[PDB]
Amino acid sequence: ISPIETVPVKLKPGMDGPKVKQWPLTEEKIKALVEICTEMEKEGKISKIGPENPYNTPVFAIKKKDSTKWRKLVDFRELNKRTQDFWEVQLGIPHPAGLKKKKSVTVLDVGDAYFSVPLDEDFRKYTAFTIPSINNETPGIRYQYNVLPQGWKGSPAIFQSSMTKILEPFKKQNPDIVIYQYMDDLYVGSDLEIGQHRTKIEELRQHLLRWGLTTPDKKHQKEPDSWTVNDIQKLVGKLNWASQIYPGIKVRQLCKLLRGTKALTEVIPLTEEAELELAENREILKEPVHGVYYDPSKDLIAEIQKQGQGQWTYQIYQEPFKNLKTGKYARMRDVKQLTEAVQKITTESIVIWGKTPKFKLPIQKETWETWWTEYWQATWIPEWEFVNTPPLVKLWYQ
Amino acid sequence: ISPIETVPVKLKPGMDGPKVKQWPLTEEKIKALVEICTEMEKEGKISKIGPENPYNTPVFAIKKKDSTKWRKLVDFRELNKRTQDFWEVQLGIPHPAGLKKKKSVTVLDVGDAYFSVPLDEDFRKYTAFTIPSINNETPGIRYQYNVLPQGWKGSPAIFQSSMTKILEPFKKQNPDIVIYQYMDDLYVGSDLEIGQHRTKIEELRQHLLRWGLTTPDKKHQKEPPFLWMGYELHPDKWTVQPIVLPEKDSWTVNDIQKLVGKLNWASQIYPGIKVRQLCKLLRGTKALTEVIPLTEEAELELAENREILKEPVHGVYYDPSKDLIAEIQKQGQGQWTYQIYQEPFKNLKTGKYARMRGAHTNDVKQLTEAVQKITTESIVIWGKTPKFKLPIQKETWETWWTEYWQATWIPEWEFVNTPPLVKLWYQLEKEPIVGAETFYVDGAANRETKLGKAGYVTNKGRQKVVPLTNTTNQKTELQAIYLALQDSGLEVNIVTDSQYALGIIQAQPDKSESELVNQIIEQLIKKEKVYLAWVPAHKGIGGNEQVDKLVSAGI
Ligand SMILES: Cc1ccnc2c1NC(=O)c1cccnc1N2C1CC1
Repeated sequence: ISPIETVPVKLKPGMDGPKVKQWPLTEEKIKALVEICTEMEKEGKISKIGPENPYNTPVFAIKKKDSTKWRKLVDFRELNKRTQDFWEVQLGIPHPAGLKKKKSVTVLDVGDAYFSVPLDEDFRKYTAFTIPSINNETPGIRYQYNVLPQGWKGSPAIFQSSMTKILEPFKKQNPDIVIYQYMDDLYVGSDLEIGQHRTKIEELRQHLLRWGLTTPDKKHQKEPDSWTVNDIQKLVGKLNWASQIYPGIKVRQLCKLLRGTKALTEVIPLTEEAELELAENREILKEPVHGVYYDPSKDLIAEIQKQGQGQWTYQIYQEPFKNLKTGKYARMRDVKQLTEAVQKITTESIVIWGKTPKFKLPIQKETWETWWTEYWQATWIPEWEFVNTPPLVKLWYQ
Repeated sequence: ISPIETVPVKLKPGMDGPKVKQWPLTEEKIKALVEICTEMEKEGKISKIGPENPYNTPVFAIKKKDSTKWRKLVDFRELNKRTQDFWEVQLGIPHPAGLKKKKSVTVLDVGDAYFSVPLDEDFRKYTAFTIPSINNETPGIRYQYNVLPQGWKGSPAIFQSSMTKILEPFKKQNPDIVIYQYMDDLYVGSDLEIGQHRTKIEELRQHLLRWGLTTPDKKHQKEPPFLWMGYELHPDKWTVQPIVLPEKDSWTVNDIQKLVGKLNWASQIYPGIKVRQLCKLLRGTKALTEVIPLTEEAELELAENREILKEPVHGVYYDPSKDLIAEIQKQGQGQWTYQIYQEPFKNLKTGKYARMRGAHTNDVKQLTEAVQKITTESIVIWGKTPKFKLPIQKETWETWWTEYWQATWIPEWEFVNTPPLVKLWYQLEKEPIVGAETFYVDGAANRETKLGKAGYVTNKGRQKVVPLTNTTNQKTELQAIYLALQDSGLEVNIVTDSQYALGIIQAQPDKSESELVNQIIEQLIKKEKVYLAWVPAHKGIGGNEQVDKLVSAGI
């Protein structure tokens, strides 16, 4: 028996519950989903069947780590827009601008807590959803959540008081270690404690279990000559173009070099306004030279990952040719490659900005909807968009 | 009535019960809408007089077609609108292609059902209507329902739902005789010796009848090869039925729209049907009655389709599980098609894939586009992706994803000797050929004056210009490449000031959709080594400033 012990969750003026879809899951994928949900229903509260409420929320069944069992990854993306973004004002868990500065960060899936511990009242009806049936032969019936849904940002907003007190005994015994709760996950980060963090983390993975049942099941240790003419079609062309994400900085007296015609001959290699501009530009290209590049916690963080070969270059920027961070993930031998990058980026946007970015993926809309859910482990869901036909590299890098 | 469990129904927040009145069809109306409304109780009490305090709704009697008695009608649209987003919608079509095979199935229809199941009580008050009582000075006869009313979306959602509650104990007391429902229609089927099937239908019809739902039949009443949504089906196989009647020209867009309709439905199993040219011309036609002139080829798409439409194309083994589920894309109808199958002859599902998408997304790239329709399709029809029998093979495929500017992933695919289509028609040398006559490209044209200019200028002091009138710069820059090719042999390196122009060539397209591009391709297929390269739109680049000049002045 709990019994009564809620928190008044509500939606922004002029809103209704999501009425999304549910992607037609592979059968085996539903078979499990159907299992995860039955134990959940008998595991009480966590779920109970609905029948006269329209709201629905995408639901996927997946596995995580080296895999053995499965797990539901429920896509509360519109309920967020619909509740959290609104109920993002107070309840809100603010973001520590040092978590990155604290160079070593282990993250713990402390989210199981959200379950039976606390709950929804009067609003359970919006966390509805459905588990399918191959070819819709049966009206694959729908459940309703009766506890905090391990998914929406609306939960930790609710669970920050319980979570705060629980983490209190540690925040002192082990003073300033920056702990950041984001959404079912904790970025306990710390200074380069000589490989150590292995310790304190398991220390906390344990403190959680002692002083509560909050469980980050396992230590979770994510512990971190020929200067051909054509060569200038290249050199210039991109050079001319790099400085665009810059002011009108010189390239031209290096430029003009190719006058007249004749493209397989070498130009110079050795000149004033050439070497003393190739280089002049050369020294100009180093990350920190920037300018009025600023985050405006008010304009969405757009991102554009560019497929490189075995490698993949990515670029998080807030508004046009003004990147706020532009690095490259890369693992040789690919849809399941983007998969690993789109995650790497968000898990990094977070540590850095308390919010995931909106992805512009170089993939066919639907070759993703079919298996992003293959090697997709993380519990949050970056909001993506399929931007194709196409990007422009042939440099950008070197 | 029905002893079943009522579903709570609240009126969209803020709103209220319908205030819609009407004005009589005299004796014709009332009289019909009474000798019946009186049976809304005394012959199965389906409503109760309760005339003053509630709201209202539209009474109206119709009935005519193929029968003998004046039917009532009240598909109340206001009530209909003061609650409606409310339920989760009936929404799905099981594709026969996957319905596994039962030995014997049956479709017991159900009696007036959406009226047997009950309707709340803290609601009904808004399902009232007034029948003027007596003649002209008709006092006012007012009812209100007690069951699902006809034409009120609560009905289908609640109904679909009340009946699968009822069909559960049964559907538990004897698995394996699993069933399906779509409106007054239960397509019950199992693999039982006809005999016992005969009685286990009685049980289903009996368990029904003790929950209202008095299933009208004589233990399976219905012509054995039922009419699904099209899909004339049978545990044997399935198909589609009447498919045509196109008299002769006066062919308006209204018609053509339906013909690609009739043809597409048919795609299901009839092999190689292929609507490109019959909806091709179907463009603009902003008006139905626009008797669009057909064309030369449309006649072939109707033609070649015509003959295809025999009957040596019907059904599948249904899902018959344990068999690989091969799916080969015998692609090449001057477009792309596929058939999902299980074993040897008889197919499982036939579906095309015309690609109304791209500046000639190649064979390789159109093929891939097609694997994720089959893959997406399969995943929904049988809950899995197919083995693929593909007319392509490594190399071609291999290198393209490996080097295509975007991402993609494909299930087990295996190749088969047939009409290749392996579009490795022309590839481009990445390093500017030396001992080659590099041509400088530039074309131009004015916005107002349609004055275009087909440029080019090589290192061998060569040059030429062919004028063009009625183009746009993004056209002159391609003729500006056609020439360069057309005026050279074997090698050839082209330098342009167009990202677009190359994007076409580089994407290495195919198929005539813009004749410049159509020929700028054929040249390539046969020109030992080539190498497009970009140079910043003018800005005085070497070789580009020069040609720039040629094509500029003349505007
Ligand atoms: C139209 C329809 C939709 C869904 N399932 C079925 C049917 N009807 C059949 O007649 C049918 C035919 C073949 C196999 N299953 C069938 N059945 C299944 C129930 C035995």
